Amino acid sequence: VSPTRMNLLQRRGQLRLAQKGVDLLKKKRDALVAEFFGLVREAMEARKALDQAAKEAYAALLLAQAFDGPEVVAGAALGVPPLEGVEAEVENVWGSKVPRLKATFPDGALLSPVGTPAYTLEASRAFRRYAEALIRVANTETRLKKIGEEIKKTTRRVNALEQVVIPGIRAQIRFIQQVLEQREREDTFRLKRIKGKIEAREAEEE
Amino acid sequence: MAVIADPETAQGFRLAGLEGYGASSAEEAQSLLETLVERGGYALVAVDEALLPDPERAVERLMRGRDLPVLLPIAGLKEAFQGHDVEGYMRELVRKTIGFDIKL
Amino acid sequence: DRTHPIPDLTGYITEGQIQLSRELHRKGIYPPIDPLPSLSRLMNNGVGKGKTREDHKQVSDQLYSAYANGVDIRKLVAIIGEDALTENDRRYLQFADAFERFFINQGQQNRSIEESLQIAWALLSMLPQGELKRISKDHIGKYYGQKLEEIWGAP
Amino acid sequence: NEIAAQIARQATVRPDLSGEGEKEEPFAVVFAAMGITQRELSYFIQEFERTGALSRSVLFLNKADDPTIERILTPRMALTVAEYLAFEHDYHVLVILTDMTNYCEALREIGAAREEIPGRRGYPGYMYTDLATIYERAGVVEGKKGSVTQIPILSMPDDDRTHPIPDLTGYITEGQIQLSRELHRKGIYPPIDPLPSLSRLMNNGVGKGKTREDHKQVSDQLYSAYANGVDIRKLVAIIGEDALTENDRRYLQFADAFERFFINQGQQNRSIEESLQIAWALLSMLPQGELKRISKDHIGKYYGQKLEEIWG
Amino acid sequence: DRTHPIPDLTGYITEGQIQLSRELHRKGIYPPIDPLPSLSRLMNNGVGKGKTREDHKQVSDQLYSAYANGVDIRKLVAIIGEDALTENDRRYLQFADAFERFFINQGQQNRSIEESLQIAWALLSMLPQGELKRISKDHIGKYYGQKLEEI
Amino acid sequence: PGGDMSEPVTQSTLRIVGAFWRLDASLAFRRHFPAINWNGSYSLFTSALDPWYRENVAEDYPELRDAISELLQREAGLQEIVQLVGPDALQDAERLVIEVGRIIREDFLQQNAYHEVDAYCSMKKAYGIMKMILAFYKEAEAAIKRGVSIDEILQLPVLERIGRARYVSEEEFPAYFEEAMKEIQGAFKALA
Amino acid sequence: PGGDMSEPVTQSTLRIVGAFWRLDASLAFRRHFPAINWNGSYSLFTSALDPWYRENVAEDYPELRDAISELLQREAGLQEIVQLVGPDALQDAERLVIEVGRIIREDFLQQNAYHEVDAYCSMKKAYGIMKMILAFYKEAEAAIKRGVSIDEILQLPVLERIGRARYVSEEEFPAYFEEAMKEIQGAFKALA
Amino acid sequence: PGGDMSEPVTQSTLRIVGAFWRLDASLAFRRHFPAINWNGSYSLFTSALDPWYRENVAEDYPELRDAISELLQREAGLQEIVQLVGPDALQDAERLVIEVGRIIREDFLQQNAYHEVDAYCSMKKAYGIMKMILAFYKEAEAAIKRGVSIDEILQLPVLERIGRARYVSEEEFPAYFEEAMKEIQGAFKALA
Repeated sequence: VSPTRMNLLQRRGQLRLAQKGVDLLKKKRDALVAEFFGLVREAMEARKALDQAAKEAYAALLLAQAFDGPEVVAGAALGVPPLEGVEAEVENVWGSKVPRLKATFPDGALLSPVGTPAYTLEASRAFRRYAEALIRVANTETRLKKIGEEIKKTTRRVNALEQVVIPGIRAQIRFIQQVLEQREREDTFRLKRIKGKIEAREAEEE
Repeated sequence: MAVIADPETAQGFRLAGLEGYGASSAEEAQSLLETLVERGGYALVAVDEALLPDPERAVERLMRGRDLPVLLPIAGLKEAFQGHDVEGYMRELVRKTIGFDIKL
Repeated sequence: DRTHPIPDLTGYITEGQIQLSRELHRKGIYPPIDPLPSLSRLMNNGVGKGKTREDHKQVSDQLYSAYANGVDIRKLVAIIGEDALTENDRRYLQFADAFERFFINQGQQNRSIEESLQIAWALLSMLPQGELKRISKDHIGKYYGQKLEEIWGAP
Repeated sequence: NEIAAQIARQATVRPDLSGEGEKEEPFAVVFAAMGITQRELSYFIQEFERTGALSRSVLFLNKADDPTIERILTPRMALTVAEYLAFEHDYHVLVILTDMTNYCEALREIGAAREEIPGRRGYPGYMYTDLATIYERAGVVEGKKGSVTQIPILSMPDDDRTHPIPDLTGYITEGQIQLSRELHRKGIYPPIDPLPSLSRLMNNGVGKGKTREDHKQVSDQLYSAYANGVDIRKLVAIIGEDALTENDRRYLQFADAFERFFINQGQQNRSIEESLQIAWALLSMLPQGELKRISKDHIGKYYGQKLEEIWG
Repeated sequence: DRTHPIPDLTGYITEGQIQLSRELHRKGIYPPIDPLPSLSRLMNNGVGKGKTREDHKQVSDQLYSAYANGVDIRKLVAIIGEDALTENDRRYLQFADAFERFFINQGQQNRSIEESLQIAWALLSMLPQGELKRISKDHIGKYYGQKLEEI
Repeated sequence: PGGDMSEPVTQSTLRIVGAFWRLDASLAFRRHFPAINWNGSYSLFTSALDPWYRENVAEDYPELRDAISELLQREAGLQEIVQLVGPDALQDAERLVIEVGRIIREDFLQQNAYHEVDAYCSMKKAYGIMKMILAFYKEAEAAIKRGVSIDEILQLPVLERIGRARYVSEEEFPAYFEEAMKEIQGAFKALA
Repeated sequence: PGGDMSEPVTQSTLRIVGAFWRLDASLAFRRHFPAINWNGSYSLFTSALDPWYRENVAEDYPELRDAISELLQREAGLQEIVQLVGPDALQDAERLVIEVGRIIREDFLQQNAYHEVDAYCSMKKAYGIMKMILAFYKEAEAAIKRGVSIDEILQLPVLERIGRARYVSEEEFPAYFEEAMKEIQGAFKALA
Repeated sequence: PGGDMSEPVTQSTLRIVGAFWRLDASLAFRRHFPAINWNGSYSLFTSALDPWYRENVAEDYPELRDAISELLQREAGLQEIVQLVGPDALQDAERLVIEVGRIIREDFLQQNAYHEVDAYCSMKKAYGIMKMILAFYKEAEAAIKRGVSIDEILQLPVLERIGRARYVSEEEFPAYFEEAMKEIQGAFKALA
């Protein structure tokens, strides 16, 4: 940056803009943090529901293998073929696409859900509900993580502005001010010396 | 959507029509997770917390460019009937997300 | 440049500054006085009971704070959007717009202190009674609730 | 100095394009050196010897070991000779003045010795008039076939364009070719920074019947594209590369390829046709809609050729 | 500011300078001497075999390198936080903090050269035995290992 | 000297002139002419010339000019946020302001002194271009409120007409302007 | 005064001298000696000395020197990103470039003026150190493309030998260099 | 004129004066009076005045003052966390630090110049208030290590008694003081 008055004014404008940008990003981060701490409560509820559903479904399965022979129940359970029910649509949260698992998961898709065991059909119902709870937990956690990453980005930007950019502009301002003041001092000294020489000439020779 | 967990819950998940597999050891769990994640079409690959706590920490190298398959730690059956500190899990997740590690 | 010797010494000898805004000027507002950088050191002596009205100082402080918040939120909306703001934030946004359009933009009209305070209270009514933390409850009960149509109908 | 020597070696007019009668009279070179070091002087002398250009050159040499006050006369004598040749023997002279910074230093010495009131940074207030009396002796005259072209070389003390010497020279001269240190470090030769460079008279000698119909529009489009590329370079230092749109990345690649293929040519002599071909090959990286400055006829005629066909 | 004429002209004349840090002073560290801007030109002519101990100069150089790394990683952490650090960077941060707390901060206590070198080697012991490029293998074998337990 | 507008001569001229056409080095470097710094320029004759414009150019010409000035001011405000976070971080309603400012500065304020037609512009032609731009802005804002993305709004073919309005001859412009207005309305009706 | 390079004396000198050896206070603070800023320094004698280098050091010394210079330039380019975004963000190739730049700085550029052996360095010794560094760089780049990890590369023993090459005697250097090159090949042969 | 501390007069003054009391408008905006900032102010007389304090106010007064300073410094360090996440988010220990800082600021550092009794404070009164605050902090740390939630700590009336210590007369303060100390010990022992 060349030391000139207009460059000094430009640097000062950059300083003011950087400070205002720090304030703006701080407000953005406050909004993000509020949303994040709401999402944390949502995630807590979702995980509690998942725990309840897991307990119920596992209890159903255990009693499925208790009233019926474990081998027969296990064979029946493994006889159900795998299937796809999830749709991996995307939702735009804070300018960032995030997956949303809008799964249909039809009940009629399953094959051989019941057989010789009596309760095994009910067990499949509990595990289907547990899969639904798992998908809910996924939907909550993914967007929570995205909000967290956005907060990290904003904090990195704010810290960069406050620890690198602004000190640099301040240093440049100081340097240009010193250069300009030195030039002014030199000009004044030259004028004074020339004026004194002229006065001496007038006194000596008029 | 797939689940790698203990066989008892894995077979129940299969009974729910979801792809699933058993697990025996942390290295085996990681190998199974890598095998699943390598192939496509799987949007959700759950994992037990007992054998592989942080699935992202394990298979980050694979999906960082193809993040469609979500990962989700799933409750351990051993702790299922004695309770687990969900609050602790979210404390760890908040620490992972914002770094401050502060809450009450 | 406020650091030029002339403005600097004038401020160093005088008792405030009313600063004109190029942004307000080029948005069409006249007279373009920016309240935020303006100051009048001796104001607190010449406002109150027996001079102006008993609610002058607090109305002025509330107006200052509300306009500052409105400007900040106006810059935040460009990034975050309006749907991600709280309702109070949107009210501050609308307050900033109305403040610029009706308080600063008076044209060649001549306003008595009563008319100006009436407009100020009408603008403050656009915010919930409860975010007006700088005004005492007596003044709020006395003056809160006017309608902006008193000036919006004939700016 | 390398760029000046290269221009002296390669400079030629193109009667074929302009329609003038077939003629190949070479330039005469008047080389006025002020405070030139033995290194630079040896370079210049060897280059002129190699190109066989001394037989049509007159050299005025004021070395760095010589008196400083002689510099007040060297440019004037050189330009007297150049004007004589041009306007009394129909020559096409090319005057090179090695360091005008040294001339201004001598000017300041004499000014301070006389105890005058200086202007900026001690330089005399009449430096503008002095440098004008030197620079304004170039041109072409009505009813005469000769010409005088000046290519002064001056070092900006600390790469400062606001220093008095560069400022006054720019206000007097008809443009300037400004070199950049950033390009130099990358390895680009000649390291000409097009954005700060300028040529006031470019519009006189380019166009239909002079060089080609697309010269001005191509130049303007290149300037626009390079400015956009530099702006995106600045942005990526704030946002990161992964967030750039496809268009921004296109412009960034254009800036890089422009820098590495158009500016960086080494010591090779390019005809205007090859230069415009490379320019069009570079503009072909941007989408056709981006070329706002160029008319659609020229785009249809010249757009499309790939940069690979020239190199790689 | 060093670039003021008085410090600048003193620096070109004197044989080094002991610079004080306002940050260390605000943290409550006495004497608040920041090694990085401080130098002693005639150091090498008064330390070594028969002039104190043979490991003095290399220990000093290693301390300077380690503290510079720690300061760099501290600058980085103020931007990107602590979790994103490698184990090596974490060790260097811990070394920088322990350096400021135990080596620079000594209050009014008069330390023998041997005590100071013992503390320095204890601080260097916090780093891997292979990160000490400035110290010859013999000295590292001789002194590496003690814990921060000086009393 | 040095492009420093703080020089004594410039400052003495500021206080005695009624119009100030400040030139920018940034614009000149990228060959954007006339290269007038809109932010630093001003005119004190605008209010005194309004009756003439109303009687000679158009009755609502001052309103159009004020609208253009306000749009440029909003762009100047948003450039700070752009430099802070980038154009993609902005919302659609503000990206529209940014891009309309670009359209003004490339298709209206730009002028080619060496072009046979664009070297000279009449108040009527400038009025027509301004009305085109403001009509497009109104339609685009209304559409963005309906849910159309800014990427589509930028790809419409009518922007080419607005861009080439400069190069149309004085005799041709009166019909080209009506055609362009009809095309603007039709193009935005097509988006729906 | 103040390390300011815009001063009359420095500017007067720089118009005549054929080289420019710029010392940096920042490097001296971190005890990086000779503390020469390789970004601001320059020499106008490099092209003139190429034949002598070719006939007295090695036929490919200039190419090796250019390779080291390019690596330093790339490291300088990536420092601006790293200082703000963190090393982990960079891809594997950029990480390797930065770590090799650190190796070049600490193992080649730095020189102890008070060491019995490091105080002096012949051109052959510098050529050997440069060739070692560039051979390791090529092997590391190939390994990274072959799926090896950067953390694994950064812990190889051969790095220590490269880092102590400058403390080896002039008479012992050729054997040290042969052994080091063999081990550079071997270390990445084992990694595969 | 501008409030810059680099001005020659301020720099020359700070070179010669032994104390600097930084009045700040930001505190006054928060209704904190006297509006003296404790993070930019300093005194160079404390070490020389320590013996007088040990003989005239109390033998442990300097250590208590140092403890108060350390608490204020800690609470300054925690601001970067309280800003991003409110006080409710902070854990019990950090919340205790924040709230002991609030108590200090509100009950020892604030002083109403227009009050009959609070306008003047003797050294004994200040020492008593500091001792009360520090004793409360010690007991509260013990409680937090015992498992008492901080929301329970903040409800104790002993905090209200410390709130009014400022406003007790000099001739009455001794009684109030030992009484309040006894009730401080009583509160946390009784609290479960």
